[PDB]
Amino acid sequence: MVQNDFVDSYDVTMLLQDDDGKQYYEYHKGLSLSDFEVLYGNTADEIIKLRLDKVL
Amino acid sequence: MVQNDFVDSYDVTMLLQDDDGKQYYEYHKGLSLSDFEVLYGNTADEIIKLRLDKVL
Repeated sequence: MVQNDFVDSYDVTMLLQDDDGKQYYEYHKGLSLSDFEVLYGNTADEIIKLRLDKVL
Repeated sequence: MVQNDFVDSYDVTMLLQDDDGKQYYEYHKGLSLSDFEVLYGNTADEIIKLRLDKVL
């Protein structure tokens, strides 16, 4: 995504696992380190991947 | 045996910015989610990216 539209505040990409073991990816951008701490604390599940990126 | 080639526990890969205005890495294989909280809490600098990845 272009660095003129994806760009406000940090990006958080996370990947977790489900009952079929087939996994679920999502990204969460235009937020901050405190909002990353929400997703990290909300997880309570099979963690597979996690990323954060202070945009631009 | 400790991480020979990623192979132990959680891969953690952070990136923070120096006063020179460029990034430096914090690669840490063989961690856990509690050790990630230590790394994220103790490194304390201008964080630009991070990753966590459960072992292969």
